[PDB]
Amino acid sequence: YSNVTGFHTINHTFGNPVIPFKDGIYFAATEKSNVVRGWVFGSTMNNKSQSVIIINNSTNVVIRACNFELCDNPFFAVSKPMGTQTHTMIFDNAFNCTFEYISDAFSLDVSEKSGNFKHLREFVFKNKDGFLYVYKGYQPIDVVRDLPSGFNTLKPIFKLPLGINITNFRAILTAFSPIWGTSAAAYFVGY
Amino acid sequence: GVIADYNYKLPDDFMGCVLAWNTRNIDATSTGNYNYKYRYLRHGKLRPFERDISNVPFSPDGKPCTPPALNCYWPLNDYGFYTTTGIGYQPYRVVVL
Ligand SMILES: *[C@@H]1O[C@H](CO)[C@@H](O)[C@H](O)[C@H]1NC(C)=O
Repeated sequence: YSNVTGFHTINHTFGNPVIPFKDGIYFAATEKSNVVRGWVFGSTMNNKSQSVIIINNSTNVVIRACNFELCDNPFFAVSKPMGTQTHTMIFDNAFNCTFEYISDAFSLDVSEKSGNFKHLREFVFKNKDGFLYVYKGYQPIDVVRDLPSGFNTLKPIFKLPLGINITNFRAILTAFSPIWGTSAAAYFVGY
Repeated sequence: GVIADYNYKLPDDFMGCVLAWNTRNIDATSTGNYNYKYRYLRHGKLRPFERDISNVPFSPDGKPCTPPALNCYWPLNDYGFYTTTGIGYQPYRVVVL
């Protein structure tokens, strides 16, 4: 029952700030069209320190740690009438690439849906002993906002020894450009 | 001291071996190896098993710095290897398991 910060995104509200990772986070993805699609876990938020990128680019789960030149607004641009991704503007530079992983090839929900939020993805990220404990929770929901009371078990999918400096992070949204713009979505910090 | 909290911290329950050998003729020169450096400078300290190669100027005891400010230097400091020195300034090469 502890206090959970609700970062909603409406057509004007565009939020992914410097959010502290201080102990680890309990992430929630109240999604209907896969708006939230990635993170960058780092400390300095530039190309100086090592930082890792974990994204889903609707083809792969791309897991990569370099000296990424952190774009101060990371986003995906998806054409709202057409329904496909146009941009991947995440990094400017990338050097001393220390970790690489790219998952299996697929195709995901890219275009914008309407109504209630279809599915909730519950993610837990923990830095212990150089590992990045990455957990997963997933069960369908149907709600507008206001994160529901529930009961489900988070499961281990990625015990990842990245070994980098993670004191902050930043969500990677998806800008639905019909000029930028969004759709209805919300994510949660969860210390 | 220097290596753990700034360069790379090691946890104190799970670790393998230290594989160090003689590299006097390889890495050093009698007047100085000014080519390789270490971190003594971080806002805060490290968690165990953590790289940090930030070329951002920090403070030596964790003080927030927008440079030019007080106590804001290079992140990196010299080694200075000689072949005409003692073992404490000889260069070795350590492989961690
Ligand atoms: C934090 O949560 C409690 C109950 O969980 C609630 O009463 C309180 O208002 C919340 N804090 C804020 C600032 O809303």
